[PDB]
Amino acid sequence: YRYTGKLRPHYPLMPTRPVPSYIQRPDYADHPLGMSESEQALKGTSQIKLLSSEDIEGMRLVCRLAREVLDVAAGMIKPGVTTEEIDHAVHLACIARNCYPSPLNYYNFPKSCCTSVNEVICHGIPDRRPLQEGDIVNVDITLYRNGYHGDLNETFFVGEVDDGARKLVQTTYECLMQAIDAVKPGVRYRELGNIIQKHAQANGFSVVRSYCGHGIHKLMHTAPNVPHYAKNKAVGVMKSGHVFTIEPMICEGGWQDETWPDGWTAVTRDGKRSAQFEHTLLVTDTGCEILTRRLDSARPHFMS
Ligand SMILES: N[C@@H](c1ccccc1)P(=O)(O)O
Ligand SMILES: [Co+2]
Ligand SMILES: [Co+2]
Ligand SMILES: [K+]
Repeated sequence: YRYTGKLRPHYPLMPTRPVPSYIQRPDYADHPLGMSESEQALKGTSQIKLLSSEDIEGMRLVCRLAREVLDVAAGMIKPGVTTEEIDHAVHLACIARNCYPSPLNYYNFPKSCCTSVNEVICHGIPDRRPLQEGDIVNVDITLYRNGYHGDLNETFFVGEVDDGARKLVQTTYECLMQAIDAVKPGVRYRELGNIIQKHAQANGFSVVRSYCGHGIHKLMHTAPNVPHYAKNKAVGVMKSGHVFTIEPMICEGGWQDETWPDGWTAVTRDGKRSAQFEHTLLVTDTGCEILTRRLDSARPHFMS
Protein backbone atom coordinates (compact mmCIF):
# COMPACT_ATOMS: atom_id res chain seq x y z
CA TYR A 1 0.00 0.00 0.00
CA ARG A 2 1.26 3.50 -0.86
CA TYR A 3 0.36 5.98 1.91
CA THR A 4 -1.08 9.28 0.65
CA GLY A 5 0.63 11.40 3.26
CA LYS A 6 2.88 11.32 6.29
CA LEU A 7 0.56 9.54 8.68
CA ARG A 8 1.03 5.84 9.32
CA PRO A 9 -0.85 3.33 11.53
CA HIS A 10 1.05 2.57 14.81
CA TYR A 11 0.56 -1.11 15.65
CA PRO A 12 -0.03 -3.33 17.43
CA LEU A 13 -3.56 -2.44 18.69
CA MET A 14 -4.50 -3.46 22.16
CA PRO A 15 -6.78 -6.39 22.53
CA THR A 16 -10.44 -5.29 22.04
CA ARG A 17 -11.97 -3.89 25.21
CA PRO A 18 -14.89 -5.79 26.69
CA VAL A 19 -18.14 -4.14 27.69
CA PRO A 20 -19.80 -5.53 30.88
CA SER A 21 -22.87 -7.61 30.27
CA TYR A 22 -25.12 -5.32 32.26
CA ILE A 23 -24.85 -2.73 29.43
CA GLN A 24 -27.45 -3.25 26.72
CA ARG A 25 -25.94 -4.16 23.35
CA PRO A 26 -26.96 -3.41 19.81
CA ASP A 27 -27.55 -6.39 17.45
CA TYR A 28 -24.18 -6.18 15.69
CA ALA A 29 -22.19 -6.33 18.95
CA ASP A 30 -22.26 -10.12 19.00
CA HIS A 31 -22.51 -10.81 15.26
CA PRO A 32 -19.24 -12.39 14.13
CA LEU A 33 -18.67 -9.88 11.24
CA GLY A 34 -20.38 -7.09 13.15
CA MET A 35 -23.33 -7.01 10.77
CA SER A 36 -26.47 -5.27 11.91
CA GLU A 37 -29.53 -7.41 10.99
CA SER A 38 -31.86 -4.52 11.69
CA GLU A 39 -29.97 -2.17 9.30
CA GLN A 40 -29.65 -4.83 6.59
CA ALA A 41 -33.43 -5.40 6.78
CA LEU A 42 -33.96 -1.76 5.70
CA LYS A 43 -31.16 -1.54 3.18
CA GLY A 44 -32.22 0.37 0.05
CA THR A 45 -35.33 1.88 1.76
CA SER A 46 -36.02 5.66 1.40
CA GLN A 47 -38.84 5.85 3.97
CA ILE A 48 -37.97 7.98 7.01
CA LYS A 49 -39.20 7.14 10.48
CA LEU A 50 -41.40 9.66 12.25
CA LEU A 51 -40.29 9.41 15.85
CA SER A 52 -42.83 8.94 18.65
CA SER A 53 -42.51 11.04 21.78
CA GLU A 54 -40.94 8.14 23.54
CA ASP A 55 -38.40 7.82 20.69
CA ILE A 56 -37.70 11.57 21.04
CA GLU A 57 -36.99 11.21 24.79
CA GLY A 58 -34.71 8.29 24.04
CA MET A 59 -32.72 10.30 21.52
CA ARG A 60 -32.50 13.34 23.71
CA LEU A 61 -30.97 11.25 26.43
CA VAL A 62 -28.43 9.28 24.37
CA CYS A 63 -27.30 12.45 22.45
CA ARG A 64 -26.81 14.30 25.71
CA LEU A 65 -24.66 11.50 27.07
CA ALA A 66 -22.75 11.31 23.78
CA ARG A 67 -21.90 14.99 24.13
CA GLU A 68 -20.66 14.40 27.64
CA VAL A 69 -18.30 11.71 26.35
CA LEU A 70 -17.04 13.88 23.56
CA ASP A 71 -16.33 16.60 26.14
CA VAL A 72 -14.25 14.04 28.02
CA ALA A 73 -12.18 13.38 24.92
CA ALA A 74 -11.87 17.08 24.21
CA GLY A 75 -10.24 17.61 27.61
CA MET A 76 -7.54 15.01 26.78
CA ILE A 77 -6.32 16.47 23.55
CA LYS A 78 -2.69 17.52 23.94
CA PRO A 79 0.68 16.63 22.44
CA GLY A 80 2.07 13.23 23.46
CA VAL A 81 -1.38 11.64 24.21
CA THR A 82 -2.04 8.61 21.96
CA THR A 83 -5.34 8.04 20.28
CA GLU A 84 -5.63 4.66 22.04
CA GLU A 85 -5.44 6.51 25.31
CA ILE A 86 -8.27 8.76 24.20
CA ASP A 87 -10.32 5.67 23.13
CA HIS A 88 -9.67 4.02 26.54
CA ALA A 89 -11.06 6.98 28.34
CA VAL A 90 -14.04 7.16 25.97
CA HIS A 91 -14.72 3.50 26.46
CA LEU A 92 -14.88 3.87 30.30
CA ALA A 93 -16.91 7.05 30.03
CA CYS A 94 -19.55 5.25 27.88
CA ILE A 95 -19.72 2.46 30.44
CA ALA A 96 -19.96 4.91 33.33
CA ARG A 97 -23.13 6.32 31.61
CA ASN A 98 -24.60 2.87 31.09
CA CYS A 99 -24.15 3.07 27.39
CA TYR A 100 -22.49 0.79 24.80
CA PRO A 101 -19.79 2.43 22.61
CA SER A 102 -21.62 2.12 19.30
CA PRO A 103 -18.52 1.84 17.10
CA LEU A 104 -17.24 -1.25 18.88
CA ASN A 105 -17.58 -4.17 16.48
CA TYR A 106 -19.73 -2.20 14.07
CA TYR A 107 -18.85 -4.23 10.98
CA ASN A 108 -15.87 -5.34 13.01
CA PHE A 109 -14.60 -1.78 13.76
CA PRO A 110 -12.08 -2.53 16.52
CA LYS A 111 -12.36 0.47 18.90
CA SER A 112 -14.93 2.54 20.77
CA CYS A 113 -14.65 5.86 18.87
CA CYS A 114 -12.99 7.16 15.67
CA THR A 115 -9.82 9.34 15.79
CA SER A 116 -9.00 11.05 12.53
CA VAL A 117 -5.77 12.91 12.20
CA ASN A 118 -4.74 15.45 9.50
CA GLU A 119 -5.26 13.68 6.06
CA VAL A 120 -7.65 11.20 7.62
CA ILE A 121 -11.12 12.20 6.49
CA CYS A 122 -12.98 9.93 8.94
CA HIS A 123 -13.06 6.55 10.69
CA GLY A 124 -9.51 6.57 11.86
CA ILE A 125 -8.70 3.78 14.23
CA PRO A 126 -7.28 4.73 17.61
CA ASP A 127 -3.65 3.43 17.81
CA ARG A 128 -0.29 3.87 19.50
CA ARG A 129 0.57 7.16 17.78
CA PRO A 130 1.02 10.13 20.06
CA LEU A 131 -0.58 13.36 18.97
CA GLN A 132 1.95 15.86 17.60
CA GLU A 133 1.99 19.64 18.07
CA GLY A 134 0.28 21.15 14.98
CA ASP A 135 -2.00 18.08 14.21
CA ILE A 136 -5.69 18.49 13.85
CA VAL A 137 -7.70 15.54 15.30
CA ASN A 138 -11.36 14.68 15.02
CA VAL A 139 -12.95 12.51 17.66
CA ASP A 140 -16.24 10.88 16.65
CA ILE A 141 -18.41 9.57 19.44
CA THR A 142 -21.44 7.37 19.07
CA LEU A 143 -23.34 5.86 22.11
CA TYR A 144 -26.16 3.34 22.37
CA ARG A 145 -28.66 3.51 25.27
CA ASN A 146 -32.04 1.79 25.62
CA GLY A 147 -32.17 1.04 21.94
CA TYR A 148 -31.14 4.48 20.57
CA HIS A 149 -27.85 5.72 19.07
CA GLY A 150 -26.55 9.28 19.38
CA ASP A 151 -23.70 10.52 17.17
CA LEU A 152 -21.43 13.57 17.10
CA ASN A 153 -17.92 14.74 16.33
CA GLU A 154 -15.65 17.67 16.53
CA THR A 155 -12.21 18.54 15.16
CA PHE A 156 -9.60 19.77 17.72
CA PHE A 157 -6.24 21.53 17.59
CA VAL A 158 -3.20 19.79 19.14
CA GLY A 159 -1.09 22.63 20.61
CA GLU A 160 -0.60 25.43 18.20
CA VAL A 161 -1.61 24.91 14.61
CA ASP A 162 -0.90 26.84 11.37
CA ASP A 163 -3.24 29.34 9.72
CA GLY A 164 -4.38 26.73 7.14
CA ALA A 165 -5.51 24.45 10.00
CA ARG A 166 -7.38 27.32 11.61
CA LYS A 167 -9.18 28.26 8.38
CA LEU A 168 -9.98 24.65 7.44
CA VAL A 169 -11.52 23.84 10.82
CA GLN A 170 -13.41 27.12 11.10
CA THR A 171 -14.85 26.79 7.62
CA THR A 172 -15.88 23.21 8.22
CA TYR A 173 -17.71 24.24 11.38
CA GLU A 174 -19.46 27.07 9.52
CA CYS A 175 -20.46 24.61 6.84
CA LEU A 176 -22.12 22.42 9.39
CA MET A 177 -23.86 25.29 11.14
CA GLN A 178 -25.10 26.91 7.88
CA ALA A 179 -26.63 23.53 6.96
CA ILE A 180 -28.27 23.16 10.43
CA ASP A 181 -29.71 26.69 10.13
CA ALA A 182 -31.57 25.62 7.05
CA VAL A 183 -33.20 22.64 8.69
CA LYS A 184 -37.01 22.78 9.07
CA PRO A 185 -40.04 21.04 7.77
CA GLY A 186 -40.51 21.11 4.01
CA VAL A 187 -36.81 21.53 3.10
CA ARG A 188 -35.46 18.83 0.78
CA TYR A 189 -32.48 16.78 2.25
CA ARG A 190 -30.63 17.33 -1.06
CA GLU A 191 -30.49 21.08 -0.45
CA LEU A 192 -28.05 20.82 2.51
CA GLY A 193 -25.16 19.84 0.17
CA ASN A 194 -25.74 22.92 -1.92
CA ILE A 195 -25.32 25.06 1.10
CA ILE A 196 -22.23 23.23 2.42
CA GLN A 197 -20.40 23.13 -0.92
CA LYS A 198 -21.09 26.83 -1.55
CA HIS A 199 -19.39 27.84 1.65
CA ALA A 200 -16.55 25.31 1.22
CA GLN A 201 -15.76 26.36 -2.36
CA ALA A 202 -15.87 30.05 -1.42
CA ASN A 203 -12.98 29.39 0.91
CA GLY A 204 -11.01 27.25 -1.58
CA PHE A 205 -11.91 23.79 -0.09
CA SER A 206 -13.45 20.70 -1.49
CA VAL A 207 -16.22 18.50 -0.15
CA VAL A 208 -15.89 14.71 0.36
CA ARG A 209 -18.36 12.75 -1.71
CA SER A 210 -18.09 9.16 -0.45
CA TYR A 211 -19.46 9.69 3.03
CA CYS A 212 -22.87 11.18 3.96
CA GLY A 213 -24.93 12.26 6.99
CA HIS A 214 -27.60 9.83 7.93
CA GLY A 215 -30.71 9.03 9.72
CA ILE A 216 -30.12 7.65 13.15
CA HIS A 217 -32.25 6.32 15.97
CA LYS A 218 -32.87 2.62 16.61
CA LEU A 219 -30.40 2.05 13.80
CA MET A 220 -27.00 3.73 13.66
CA HIS A 221 -27.22 4.36 9.95
CA THR A 222 -30.52 4.56 8.19
CA ALA A 223 -32.69 6.74 5.93
CA PRO A 224 -32.15 9.45 4.96
CA ASN A 225 -28.83 9.55 3.24
CA VAL A 226 -27.63 13.11 3.39
CA PRO A 227 -24.90 14.07 0.93
CA HIS A 228 -22.76 17.11 1.71
CA TYR A 229 -21.93 18.17 -1.89
CA ALA A 230 -23.95 20.22 -4.44
CA LYS A 231 -26.47 18.84 -6.98
CA ASN A 232 -26.86 15.53 -5.26
CA LYS A 233 -29.92 13.40 -5.66
CA ALA A 234 -30.84 12.56 -2.11
CA VAL A 235 -34.42 11.46 -1.68
CA GLY A 236 -36.86 12.99 0.73
CA VAL A 237 -38.29 16.01 2.43
CA MET A 238 -37.74 17.13 6.00
CA LYS A 239 -40.69 16.68 8.44
CA SER A 240 -41.24 17.29 12.15
CA GLY A 241 -40.13 14.11 13.98
CA HIS A 242 -37.24 13.26 11.56
CA VAL A 243 -33.81 12.60 13.16
CA PHE A 244 -30.61 12.60 11.19
CA THR A 245 -27.00 13.83 11.17
CA ILE A 246 -25.14 16.31 9.15
CA GLU A 247 -21.36 15.69 9.17
CA PRO A 248 -19.47 17.51 6.38
CA MET A 249 -15.90 16.57 5.57
CA ILE A 250 -14.06 19.38 3.82
CA CYS A 251 -10.51 19.27 2.44
CA GLU A 252 -7.64 21.57 1.68
CA GLY A 253 -6.90 19.86 -1.67
CA GLY A 254 -9.11 17.59 -3.75
CA TRP A 255 -12.21 15.76 -2.53
CA GLN A 256 -11.17 12.25 -3.60
CA ASP A 257 -10.79 9.66 -0.84
CA GLU A 258 -9.40 6.14 -0.51
CA THR A 259 -9.30 3.64 2.36
CA TRP A 260 -6.31 2.12 4.18
CA PRO A 261 -5.74 -1.68 4.15
CA ASP A 262 -7.40 -1.74 7.56
CA GLY A 263 -10.77 -1.32 5.72
CA TRP A 264 -11.75 1.79 7.72
CA THR A 265 -9.36 4.65 7.66
CA ALA A 266 -10.40 7.10 4.95
CA VAL A 267 -7.74 9.44 3.69
CA THR A 268 -7.49 12.21 1.09
CA ARG A 269 -5.89 10.71 -2.08
CA ASP A 270 -3.67 13.82 -2.18
CA GLY A 271 -2.54 13.65 1.44
CA LYS A 272 -3.76 17.12 2.33
CA ARG A 273 -5.84 17.82 5.45
CA SER A 274 -9.52 17.22 5.97
CA ALA A 275 -11.77 18.31 8.82
CA GLN A 276 -15.27 17.31 9.98
CA PHE A 277 -18.03 18.30 12.48
CA GLU A 278 -21.20 16.30 13.21
CA HIS A 279 -24.45 16.82 15.09
CA THR A 280 -27.53 14.67 15.47
CA LEU A 281 -30.59 16.79 14.69
CA LEU A 282 -34.33 16.50 15.38
CA VAL A 283 -36.65 18.37 12.96
CA THR A 284 -39.31 20.24 14.97
CA ASP A 285 -41.71 23.09 13.79
CA THR A 286 -39.67 26.21 14.44
CA GLY A 287 -36.80 24.30 12.80
CA CYS A 288 -34.55 21.82 14.57
CA GLU A 289 -33.31 20.78 17.91
CA ILE A 290 -29.53 20.07 18.02
CA LEU A 291 -29.56 16.99 20.20
CA THR A 292 -25.79 16.84 20.50
CA ARG A 293 -25.26 20.52 21.27
CA ARG A 294 -23.29 21.78 24.16
CA LEU A 295 -25.61 22.77 27.01
CA ASP A 296 -23.14 24.70 29.08
CA SER A 297 -20.94 26.58 26.68
CA ALA A 298 -21.49 28.72 23.55
CA ARG A 299 -18.87 27.36 21.21
CA PRO A 300 -17.19 24.11 20.01
CA HIS A 301 -13.94 23.18 21.69
CA PHE A 302 -11.58 24.44 19.00
CA MET A 303 -12.59 28.07 19.66
CA SER A 304 -12.31 27.65 23.43
N1 LIG B 1 -19.85 7.85 14.13
C1 LIG B 1 -19.65 7.31 12.83
C2 LIG B 1 -19.28 5.89 12.74
C3 LIG B 1 -18.92 5.19 13.87
C4 LIG B 1 -18.54 3.87 13.81
C5 LIG B 1 -18.45 3.20 12.62
C6 LIG B 1 -18.82 3.89 11.49
C7 LIG B 1 -19.21 5.22 11.54
P1 LIG B 1 -20.27 8.23 11.36
O1 LIG B 1 -21.65 7.68 11.05
O2 LIG B 1 -20.34 9.52 11.72
O3 LIG B 1 -19.31 8.11 10.20
CO1 LIG C 1 -20.22 10.09 13.94
CO1 LIG D 1 -22.62 9.84 11.84
K1 LIG E 1 -8.57 14.95 9.20
